[PDB]
Amino acid sequence: EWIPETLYNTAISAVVDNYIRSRRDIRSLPENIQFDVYYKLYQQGRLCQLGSEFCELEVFAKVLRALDKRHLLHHCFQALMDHGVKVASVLAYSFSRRCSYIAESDAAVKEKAIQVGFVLGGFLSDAGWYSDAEKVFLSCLQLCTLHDEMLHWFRAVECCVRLLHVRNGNCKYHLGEETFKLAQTYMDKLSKHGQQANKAALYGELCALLFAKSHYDEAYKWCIEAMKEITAGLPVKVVVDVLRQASKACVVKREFKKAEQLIKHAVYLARDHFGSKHPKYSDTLLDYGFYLLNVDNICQSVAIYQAALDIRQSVFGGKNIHVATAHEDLAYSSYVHQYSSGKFDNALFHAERAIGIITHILPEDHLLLASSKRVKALILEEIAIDCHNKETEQRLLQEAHDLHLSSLQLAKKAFGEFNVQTAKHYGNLGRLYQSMRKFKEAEEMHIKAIQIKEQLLGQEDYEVALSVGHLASLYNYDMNQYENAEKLYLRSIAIGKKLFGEGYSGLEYDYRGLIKLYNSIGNYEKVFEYHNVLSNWNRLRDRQYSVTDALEDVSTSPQSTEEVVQSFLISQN
Amino acid sequence: WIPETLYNTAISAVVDNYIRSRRDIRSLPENIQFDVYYKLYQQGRLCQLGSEFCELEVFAKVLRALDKRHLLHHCFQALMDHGVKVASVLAYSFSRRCSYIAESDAAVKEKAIQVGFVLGGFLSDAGWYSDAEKVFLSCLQLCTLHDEMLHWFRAVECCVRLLHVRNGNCKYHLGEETFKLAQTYMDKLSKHGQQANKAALYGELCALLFAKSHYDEAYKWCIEAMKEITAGLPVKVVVDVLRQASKACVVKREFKKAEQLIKHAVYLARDHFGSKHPKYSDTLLDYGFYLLNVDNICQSVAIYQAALDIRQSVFGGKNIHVATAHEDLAYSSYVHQYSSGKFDNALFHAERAIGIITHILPEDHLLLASSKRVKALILEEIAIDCHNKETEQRLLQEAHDLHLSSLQLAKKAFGEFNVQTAKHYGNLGRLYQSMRKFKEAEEMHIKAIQIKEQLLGQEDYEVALSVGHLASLYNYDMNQYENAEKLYLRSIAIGKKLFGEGYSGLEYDYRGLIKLYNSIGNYEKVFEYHNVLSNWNRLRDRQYSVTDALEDVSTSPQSTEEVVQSFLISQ
Amino acid sequence: DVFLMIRRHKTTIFTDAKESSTVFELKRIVEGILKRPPDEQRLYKDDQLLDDGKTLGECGFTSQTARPQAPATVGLAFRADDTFEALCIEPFSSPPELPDVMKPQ
Amino acid sequence: LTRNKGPAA
Amino acid sequence: LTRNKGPAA
Amino acid sequence: MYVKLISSDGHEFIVKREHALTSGTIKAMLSGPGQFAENETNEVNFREIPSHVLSKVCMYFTYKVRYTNSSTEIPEFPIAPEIALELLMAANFLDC
Ligand SMILES: [Zn+2]
Repeated sequence: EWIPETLYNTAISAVVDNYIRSRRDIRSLPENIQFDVYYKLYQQGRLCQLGSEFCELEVFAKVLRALDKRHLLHHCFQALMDHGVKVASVLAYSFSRRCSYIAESDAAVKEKAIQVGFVLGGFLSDAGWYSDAEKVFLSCLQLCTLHDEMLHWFRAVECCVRLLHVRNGNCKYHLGEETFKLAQTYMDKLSKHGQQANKAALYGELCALLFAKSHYDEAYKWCIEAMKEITAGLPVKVVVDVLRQASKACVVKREFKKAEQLIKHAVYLARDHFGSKHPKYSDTLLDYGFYLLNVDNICQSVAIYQAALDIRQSVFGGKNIHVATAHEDLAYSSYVHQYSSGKFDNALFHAERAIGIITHILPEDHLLLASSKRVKALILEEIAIDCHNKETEQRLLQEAHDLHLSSLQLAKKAFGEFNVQTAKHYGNLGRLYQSMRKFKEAEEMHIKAIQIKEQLLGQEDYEVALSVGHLASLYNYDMNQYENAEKLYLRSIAIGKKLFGEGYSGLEYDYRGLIKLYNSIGNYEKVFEYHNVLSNWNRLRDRQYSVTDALEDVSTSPQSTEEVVQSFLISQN
Repeated sequence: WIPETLYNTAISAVVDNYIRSRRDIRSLPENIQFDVYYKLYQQGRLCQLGSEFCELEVFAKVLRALDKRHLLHHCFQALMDHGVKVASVLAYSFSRRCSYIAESDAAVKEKAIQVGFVLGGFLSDAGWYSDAEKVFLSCLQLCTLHDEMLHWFRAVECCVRLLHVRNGNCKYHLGEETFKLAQTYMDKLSKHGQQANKAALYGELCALLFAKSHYDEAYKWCIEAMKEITAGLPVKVVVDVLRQASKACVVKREFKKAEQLIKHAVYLARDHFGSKHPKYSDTLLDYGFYLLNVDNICQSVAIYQAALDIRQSVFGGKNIHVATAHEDLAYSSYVHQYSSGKFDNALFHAERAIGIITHILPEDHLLLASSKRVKALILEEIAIDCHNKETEQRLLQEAHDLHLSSLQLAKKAFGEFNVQTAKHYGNLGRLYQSMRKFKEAEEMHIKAIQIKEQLLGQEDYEVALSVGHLASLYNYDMNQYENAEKLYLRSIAIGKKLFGEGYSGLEYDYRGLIKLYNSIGNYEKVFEYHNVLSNWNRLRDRQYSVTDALEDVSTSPQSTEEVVQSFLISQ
Repeated sequence: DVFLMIRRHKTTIFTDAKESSTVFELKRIVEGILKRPPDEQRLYKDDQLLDDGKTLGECGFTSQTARPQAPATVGLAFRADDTFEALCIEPFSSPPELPDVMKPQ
Repeated sequence: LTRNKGPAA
Repeated sequence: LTRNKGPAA
Repeated sequence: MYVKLISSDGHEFIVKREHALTSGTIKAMLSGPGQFAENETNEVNFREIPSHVLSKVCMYFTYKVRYTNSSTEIPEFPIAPEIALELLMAANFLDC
């Protein structure tokens, strides 16, 4: 049709092409005009002229005030950080240095700087530069702790809530507990005078911290508290975050019934208020995929993660920690999905894209990198046992050994010796040593994984069932302790049947191992019994399988807020 | 902790309000401007730094800080990795100002040349020879106009540098006419009752003719260069002449005479420049060349890796000097680990060199061919040492593509009857032997032997390698034993005459000769060659006790006059 | 530990003292520097006189507002013929006012 | 196959 | 190891 | 033990001698004919450095002397945006 271009966009093109000399007058333009000039500079590919203007807190504060166009600002900022210029570190250092010069000034400029720091730290937390947003929030905290007043207590507790989020995402859990204690101190000071701050976001962040620290029970308690402290006047972001973290704490506490409603309502809120192309909606989809993967809904869990990656990769450019987390989650879900197919080409592609990104942006001694190694190794080792070569298989086993060893050392250094994820690493090493034809160490690895996951978690949990299944597969096939293998198979089958019912997909390998065990030990009547049991299992597997997409189950909700929260809370007794 | 300096604190505080003081930093003293720009680099503000280093007004005041020049060589590199084409922009700006200043007095034009000399020297030091050649061409155009003695002296001083930037860019055809023009200016300056020290020019011509594989002419011109070394020469010129003369002596089979030259060059580089200087890195690189061509490979890797670590710390990442260090260390690790098969490190260095060169140089460049050939050599031995035949047919096909690209580049530039294309033919023969193409391998090795015997005498190192390759093809695979016998004997004769009884390839030659005489019936000769091989292995084990090559030079071994005079009186 | 600037017209004394130290000890310091007896000096903080018996922390000189990197101004006057002039702290030279980059032309 | 899936990401 | 090494870089 | 750092405007910043010897240039000024001032304090004339810059230099002297070799966390020296350019040339010149 060849529609003539808008005079706004035509002048924007003319001004940008003149940017060599009109670079000082553009900084004095209205905020909506000024951002469009910089977006046109990005679209023309002139990132060096764009990056020399976003490295300044004053200029970046005027483009941060365009709240509707922040979905474009995130992509521009990611392009700048991929360009090579460290805009995130430069802006954080500029704000941290500039706040100290006015921390002794009047309260009005202090509040203006606190607002600018909230905007900038929120942007850098959304983008994923948690280490570069911790500086901004820390500086806001020193701005918030010089005058004794009600609103400064409010700003300080908000600073500690947001600073708890940038320390969970940076895997700084030994500072997060201190930050939460300081936040509780300021909140108790605020409630001392009779003004009660709202603790939904704080308790949600603490729940996310404790879940990340693999303290599932205390995370469940704190998410219960956060749901108890949800009101009607909360922002949608806080409600969505609390619902997501409560669902994640519930699904790892094997309460799939409450977690389903919580995360479905969270997805409905995120899609309704924000939209289908928002970073927060992408995070909510990522947590929804986590729930689906942990409730044996793998086929649509892969599709949900692919929806989460397609949003984060469209908003946050190419090389981001958020895109990296989406890649490492989609790689593991694809790995789980094709575990009975062997087609680990897309899963390995996503797992290697989640390490080539993090190694660029994060140090090698970072905890969040270690998980991305795990997802690769469980893929690579599998590619070893499906390939038709021997040297390739040995090389893949060596590489996966390096990955699991590095991840285990990182987990031991950060978390400690005895928690859930260190035992997950031990179980991974047990599986690897079973594949590496070294079963004497595999027995020890599985035994210590069982010990850690049984003295900390329950004796009837999903992870304990998974590890007893792994250990009994180690025994009945190679180590040949048939009594222990039989009892662990029965334990795993009982736990899986209790948790996910008969339709659990993880019972197939246990049934196959038990059939092989009985063929190797006798009792052919029991062999036929478990064979028809496996036939019934496959019948139930093919039945009720043609289910709709999980993004369709989250329709326009017939349950609103203060109904999902109330249903979750009143069911705790 | 110690308090931060008020200088550094004020630098941090003047960078932060950078827009409010961007035009005032350019009015700072010349040793504060570079510190501010280095803080811009350190802070990660590469986008704000590129817009400042691309101006010759600003870069001229940065090039005059000589203590913190090694810092600048990193910053200027980072921008060239950042995507800011600083070198080409600076060369274009200098060419534009030269065009605008050519119609002016000789007093102001001389200052524009001196700014041009330091900028061109920086761009040639950093490895941007394609962009340093434009600056030196502009300086030569400035010097051409006036015909006084000072302008002729500046013109020959810019032609001894224009020859250097046309050798690192592999433009020897233009290098010949550049040397002709420098010789013309030297003759004109000599006709006016004044003599110019023609040591740097002759050293650069030696480098050109050695790179062009004209080792006889390279030796003659390095002798003529070393005749012109005086006491008043700069250390850079003396080091360059010593280094190029050492390479010419090595390739002319003068290992006893090149040893003193290269050891004194390394001593001079480590004394004046220091242990972390790019010129010291160049001397280490050519010292490793000398050590690699005298069958001292076991420590050659220890010298290239020392040379690479200096270049990779000063010149950052994607630089041609780092790429040259990689492609040289990749070939040494190929040789040093040829008997071990652990070419994972050698391949890592080889693919890193091509990854750098393909980014910064066109696909039709000679310096890419050498990097491709090293990776192709490493891929040959990895293919013949793996187990999967799909890998054996993919790696060898990639090696075939790399060798064909290298051969077509060397044939387009050097020609057909040169030595580089002859050794490319020899490598093609080796690869075709690996690919079971025995007839074409024989043809390639015959061509290589013909070309190398036509040029490199009859008892040279390269023709010995080609003869050994053809004889291993005849013996182990083609089963033409009576033809391979004479070639083994000639290879043994050359290896014993040149490198004595400690040559590394003598192992492969003895093993091939043992199998040769075993498959024909001369069993007592087979036994005597077993005990000869055992004696060779014992001798090599005894010769393994050699200290590191960076300790042979020691402290103050000789001086320039003694070494130059010894080389001169030694023919 | 408290850091001050005694600002008798153009002079400026960058001395250090403790919070527990008295004002008379500060006058003794100025005596050791300006060779004037403590009875000749009258110290002023923000146009408010300091009593001799008051400690430095009593008058409002804490280690949070008079840190070494930003010491607190303390006025001072000298007796002239059995009198006392008012504080005459002359201001430092005004720095070149850098214009705001967002100020329209 | 031989055994069950991989524990967590 | 039927052959020798390669000539030059 | 005290030195009078006279500025270009006539301001006489009387700083402790140990503090002022932090900078190399003032140490050089107080060495040789510059230490012949018998009248107690050694007056150092700074005809180029203005009062607002020399005041911040003296504050840096008493900041670095106090905060030297201290195991505690050390705050950065507060330099105003409008004074950083002038303080930078005085930090080079004074070698502090
Ligand atoms: Zn850039």
